[PDB]
Amino acid sequence: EECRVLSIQSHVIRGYVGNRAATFPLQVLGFEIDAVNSVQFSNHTGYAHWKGQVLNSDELQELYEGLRLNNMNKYDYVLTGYTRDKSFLAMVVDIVQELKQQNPRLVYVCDPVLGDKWDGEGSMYVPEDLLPVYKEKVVPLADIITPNQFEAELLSGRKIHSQEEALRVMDMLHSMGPDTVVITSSDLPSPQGSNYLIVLGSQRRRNSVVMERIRMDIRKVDAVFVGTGALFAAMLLAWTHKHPNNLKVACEKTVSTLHHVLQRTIQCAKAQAGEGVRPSPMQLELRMVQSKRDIEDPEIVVQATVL
Amino acid sequence: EECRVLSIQSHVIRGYVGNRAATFPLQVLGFEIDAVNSVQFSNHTGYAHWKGQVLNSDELQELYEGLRLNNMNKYDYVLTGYTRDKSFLAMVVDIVQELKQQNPRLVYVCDPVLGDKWDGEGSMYVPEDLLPVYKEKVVPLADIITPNQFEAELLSGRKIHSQEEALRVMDMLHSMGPDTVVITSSDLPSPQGSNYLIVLGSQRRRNPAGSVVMERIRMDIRKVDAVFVGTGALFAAMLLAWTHKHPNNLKVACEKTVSTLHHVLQRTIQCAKAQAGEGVRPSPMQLELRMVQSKRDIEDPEIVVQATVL
Ligand SMILES: Nc1ncnc2c1ncn2[C@@H]1O[C@H](COP(=O)(O)OP(=O)(O)OP(=O)(O)O)[C@@H](O)[C@H]1O
Ligand SMILES: Nc1ncnc2c1ncn2[C@@H]1O[C@H](COP(=O)(O)OP(=O)(O)OP(=O)(O)O)[C@@H](O)[C@H]1O
Ligand SMILES: Cc1ncc(COP(=O)(O)O)c(C=O)c1O
Ligand SMILES: Cc1ncc(CO)c(C=O)c1O
Ligand SMILES: Cc1ncc(CO)c(C=O)c1O
Ligand SMILES: [Mg+2]
Ligand SMILES: [Mg+2]
Ligand code: NA
Ligand code: NA
Repeated sequence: EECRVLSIQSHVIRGYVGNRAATFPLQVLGFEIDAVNSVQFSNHTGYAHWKGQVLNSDELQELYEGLRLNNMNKYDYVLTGYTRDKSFLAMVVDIVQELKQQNPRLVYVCDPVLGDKWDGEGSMYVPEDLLPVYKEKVVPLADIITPNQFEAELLSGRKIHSQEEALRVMDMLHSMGPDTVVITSSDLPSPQGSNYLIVLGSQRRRNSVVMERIRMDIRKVDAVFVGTGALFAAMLLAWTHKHPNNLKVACEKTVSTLHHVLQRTIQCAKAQAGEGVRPSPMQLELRMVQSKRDIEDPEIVVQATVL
Repeated sequence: EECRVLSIQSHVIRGYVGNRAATFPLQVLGFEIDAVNSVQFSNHTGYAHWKGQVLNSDELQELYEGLRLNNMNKYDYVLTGYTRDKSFLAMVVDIVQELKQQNPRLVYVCDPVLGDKWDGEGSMYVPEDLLPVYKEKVVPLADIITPNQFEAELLSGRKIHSQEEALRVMDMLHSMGPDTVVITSSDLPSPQGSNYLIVLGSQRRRNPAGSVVMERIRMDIRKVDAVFVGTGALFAAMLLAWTHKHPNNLKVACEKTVSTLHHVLQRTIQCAKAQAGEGVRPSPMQLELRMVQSKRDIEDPEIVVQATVL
């Protein structure tokens, strides 16, 4: 038929983050995705410099209005990510509500960007007054959430130390509304070694209500990447759509695609930088286009273990 | 590569025109295309309704300011299309003029959007005070322009009544600046019927030996009973791409471009008729180019139309 995705995320002229990381991948996979750029910057804030303007509530509403007037406010998925403005996010919520009112089956894939951890623990890189809005108004509306450990901790108030406390916290989120919760990265240890970050997933469905929990030990890459979480949420949406009731497979293809892309990025980043020289943010920009075939049909280089 | 392209055009949420019609295709063909969205509307202005905001001179300058501070102002191509502000257009010209100081080998592909013609009568749909800026500043800086007939007559000053006047206009356009001039559409006579639009190509280049030569082509394309939007931008985009792959063969660049456009519209029209259903003209929404569904056609266009050598 036709799968339309409304994607309200950031836009950078140069590089791949927000809608730049989310759009191409989703188009290559056959999704009619529409990109509302919550901001337009020359590049991500991971660089020394950056310039750009921002889209305010009034404008997002103005834009949604045009879609409504034309009777084009019927979607199958809504995708959202990083937001700094409290009022902006409220407006986003009002939009999703009406989009779900228009189509009762619409899926809201929310990546609750609040902050991350470095070494021991983290710090939020978003106004704190936004946390309440997420717990109360955003997550309840969301059907799929993809937070990292630190964000899953902030949304639940419960700190995570082990695979079991993580499932407990994921279980809490589920009761908040999300039928699919995926922790995209964590400090949890792996039997594979110290060079492995851990992904955990949890999906609630009926077949008769039944759960499906999966685990994944992904090898770390010696560098900091931007736009990877957005690409994760974006590809999760895609493969979950193509393989419903199979979180295992959907996650294996998602993480695998991330693998290939980063594998190619780090390589070009090394050859482009000096051997023995830490690549710069610019050299570490996801080699998105060069990864078209991996995104289309990613070679599964990772098996998720059922919990 | 990577082959870098700066595309400063319009963006819309729903549908494909401007940056939305050019980005996916070029990304699919491996081009690292950075998009500077000049405006952000809900949809194109062909729908009953449309709301949105627009980018202005300063913001475009600021966005450019960031790219420069990070030493990211080195591109292989610059792609521009429908511009609405004499102010914005001047800022674009200043930017393209610096990207060329930064990299002399840079290629500016400019679609001089001015207007078009319907049933014979042509008129503009952009501020008239834009024509001087294009003539004196934009075209001189261009390397590949893709104006339709009307814009070709406006840029040169000579109405095009036959294939002869077209070619004379192209020579004129060449003298103005760009070595590649493609008249994306014209209602010239075709030895195949009335329902055929004509495309004309002309490229100037010096070969290995060093002799400056010119290759000219002509394509007679059958008309689809419908009015689409984004096709001109898609044409300029693919031209940028195919001339890149086949630098010294304008006949192949064009054959592929026009053929890609064919497969897209062919799939778009039949998928629009089913949507509007038997009898009813397809609405502007049902006629939105079926871009993501034509991925395979963009990557490797099956050539359905061979150009005529002039
Ligand atoms: N350094 C890395 N090494 C290996 N994989 C990585 C690395 N960084 C990111 N990834 C991949 O990207 C995915 C998302 O991780 P990241 O830590 O980038 O997102 P998050 O921080 O989990 O998301 P967000 O910051 O939006 O809340 C990881 O699951 C992994 O597949
Ligand atoms: N109705 C149509 N039937 C057949 N082909 C079309 C039709 N409309 C557009 N095309 C194709 O798209 C190309 C661009 O034509 P269009 O008339 O859409 O652009 P232009 O008007 O030439 O460009 P611009 O609007 O920027 O001045 C044509 O050369 C042709 O290949
Ligand atoms: C006023 C106006 N400008 C520009 C366009 C864009 O056309 P193109 O993609 O062929 O340049 C349209 C399409 O309907 C239009 O109505
Ligand atoms: C504008 C903008 N949007 C989103 C992100 C998160 O990747 C960043 C990270 O630096 C950013 O700068
Ligand atoms: C905002 C906006 N920008 C560019 C174009 C050119 O197709 C249109 C056509 O309708 C538009 O609406
Ligand atoms: Mg992280
Ligand atoms: Mg036209
Ligand atoms: Na995440
Ligand atoms: Na044209």
